Amino acid sequence: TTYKLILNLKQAKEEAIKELVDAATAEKYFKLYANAKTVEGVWTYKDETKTFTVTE
Repeated sequence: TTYKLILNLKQAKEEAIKELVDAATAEKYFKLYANAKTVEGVWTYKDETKTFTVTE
């Protein structure tokens, strides 16, 4: 399923979309992205269509 992730920094809005199979793996990829691309703060997941929200 298509996984969506959006990061909201203090001065850098970054958002993208990545397809995966499950959330466990998504969390692996999605988290690795938010942790590498930007910072990893709060984590709000959406059960509407596999969406990940993290800001710091």
